[PDB]
Amino acid sequence: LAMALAQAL
Repeated sequence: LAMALAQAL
C-alpha cells in the first residue's frame, strides 16, 4: 500500500 501511493503521487 505505501508503495502504491508513493508511485501514484
